[PDB]
Amino acid sequence: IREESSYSDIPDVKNDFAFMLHLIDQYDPLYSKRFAVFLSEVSENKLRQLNLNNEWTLDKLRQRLTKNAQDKLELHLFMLSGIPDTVFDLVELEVLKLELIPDVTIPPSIAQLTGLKELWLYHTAAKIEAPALAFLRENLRALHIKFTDIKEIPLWIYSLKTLEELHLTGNLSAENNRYIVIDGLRELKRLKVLRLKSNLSKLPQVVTDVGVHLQKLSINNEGTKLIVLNSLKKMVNLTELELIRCDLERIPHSIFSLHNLQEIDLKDNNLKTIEEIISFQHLHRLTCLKLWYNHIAYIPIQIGNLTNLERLYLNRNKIEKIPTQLFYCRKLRYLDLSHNNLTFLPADIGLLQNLQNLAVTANRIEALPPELFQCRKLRALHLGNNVLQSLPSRVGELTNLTQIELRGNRLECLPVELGECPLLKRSGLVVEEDLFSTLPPEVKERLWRADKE
Amino acid sequence: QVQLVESGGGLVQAGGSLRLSCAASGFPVMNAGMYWYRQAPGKEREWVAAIESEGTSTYYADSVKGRFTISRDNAKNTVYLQMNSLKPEDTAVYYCNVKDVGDNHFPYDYWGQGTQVTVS
Amino acid sequence: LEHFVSILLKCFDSPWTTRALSETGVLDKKEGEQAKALFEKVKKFRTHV
Amino acid sequence: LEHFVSILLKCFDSPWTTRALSET
Amino acid sequence: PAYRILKPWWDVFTDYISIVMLMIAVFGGTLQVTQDK
Repeated sequence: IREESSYSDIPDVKNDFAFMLHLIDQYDPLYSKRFAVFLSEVSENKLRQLNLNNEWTLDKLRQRLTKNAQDKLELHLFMLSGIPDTVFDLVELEVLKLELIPDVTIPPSIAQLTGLKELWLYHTAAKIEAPALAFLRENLRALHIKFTDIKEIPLWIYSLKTLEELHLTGNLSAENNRYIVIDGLRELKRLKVLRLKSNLSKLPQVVTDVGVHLQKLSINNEGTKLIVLNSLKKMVNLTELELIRCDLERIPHSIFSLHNLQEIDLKDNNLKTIEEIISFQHLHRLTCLKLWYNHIAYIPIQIGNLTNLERLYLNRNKIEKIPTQLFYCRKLRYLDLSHNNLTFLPADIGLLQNLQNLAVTANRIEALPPELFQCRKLRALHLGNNVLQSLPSRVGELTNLTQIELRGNRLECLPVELGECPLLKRSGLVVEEDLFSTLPPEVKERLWRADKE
Repeated sequence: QVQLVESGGGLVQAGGSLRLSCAASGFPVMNAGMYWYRQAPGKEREWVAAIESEGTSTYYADSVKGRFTISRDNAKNTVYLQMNSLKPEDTAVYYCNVKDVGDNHFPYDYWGQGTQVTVS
Repeated sequence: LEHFVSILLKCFDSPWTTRALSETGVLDKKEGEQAKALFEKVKKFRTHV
Repeated sequence: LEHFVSILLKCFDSPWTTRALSET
Repeated sequence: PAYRILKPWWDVFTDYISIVMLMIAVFGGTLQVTQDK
């Protein structure tokens, strides 16, 4: 049978079971041949695949289709023995997520899918045939893979010439090499987003070279030390520079030359001083300077020099006071300084009529300036765990305000004027139930009437 | 078939120049990324030279910056690597490598046999 | 002997054996479940005998 | 005796006994 | 009734030889009982 059925994975039969097989063969080999198909792992795997296809019908997967963060159809396969053949009939699928699928082979039937753009290989080593690999080389945008060993990553990852986003969340640090595993990353000329997470010690030379055409570089070392040493000066078109948990301990000196940057995030880098805003003046297009989850004693005066700030983030820091020069920036919209040792906000905040979202959570803010409420373009204000004794009645003049939070405050009075707003619902204004009763009910009943839809 | 074969192996004392080469079978060299790696006894493979596909741009490791010269010759369908008075500490076994040629089958990366160059 | 004969006759009259030998177009769910149960039965018989 | 024999025969070739043994 | 699959040709031959030997045993026995003078 092994020389005829081409199934060499039929183990030899031991004593007390080879004897009866020999007797049956002495009767006729037909029974032995028909029985041997239940001793081969290949037939067992084929039966598993067929039962998976029959059990996971097209309708069940279609109903299981979900929408991801980017608002597109996504299918999640977790711990399945394989990919059902009915899955590759979902031409409307756009993202295919595979997690903990053993010995997965991507069949040529993936070409039947046309809207597929992202492939998620979570701890799955996928082996792909030529017709399917050509389709992936032509019709795959992003590739997310998680792994523990360098060898269990696909070897055809560098063959995806149309790839745009690459997400590595493994451990690329091999044995005494400068990340030779990804030395083929230079092949990808269409790469736009890189999402390395391997606890980098020295930034790979291949990544520094390939970043000359990279848009969003996001790195996470989980607090592992990373040294730059004039590595980003080669890039000229980088816009996002997330370096969350990279243990830089300081803002790198090579980030100044990246004038094209617009988003910078250095969360959990254990920074000490951010006086480098004076050197940051090169970046005229910077609008999303993020530095939260860090430890900075105070905000330097050089923030006011930059006037293009729109997304300012210093949350979960220990900053005792806000210098008045920071308020010079007239285009802040997503300013959030939460979980900070603040005592009060200067009245210069009221000159920022362009503010949309503000978070002053976990701040010892006794009161707010009436000049702050004079702006009319506010959208959301999160105020959690703040020592507030009263709320000014002038907030009722806010019409564009969509939502506010007063949870954790030591409040006992809510102005009646707060209920006069064109846009006001239960979801937007959530406060303590006892404090909710201090307003007259004739407006609450009308609000509840319109809360349906 | 697809395979790489290189030559030029020979023990050369410090003070001269050695001209390496390669030979690609089954695929054009212009539409492919060619790499040069080095191997040493008791040491893991280290990247040396890379020439990019679709634009022919050279890439060197920080250890070998500004000393080697790599070129692609489509007439012979080969890649030429030339050093400049290589040090005895650079004595190693050089490996050719091209990954993900236009043909996409199970072997995605192809390596040469390997040539040992000795400097003392 | 009777266990071996029962297993051999179950594997002999299994339609999945016919399909496997004819491999060289839809299958019933119950047939696949029975084939999986027969595979498990053969494994238990082999480890017992 | 006959009830025990019938019950034992049912339990021996029951379709769920194989599943229970495979789970172990 | 599926017991014949475990009986090879030699077992069937021995069964038939045993049947013939039993027949000659019965013949000799009835001869030695009825007429052994």
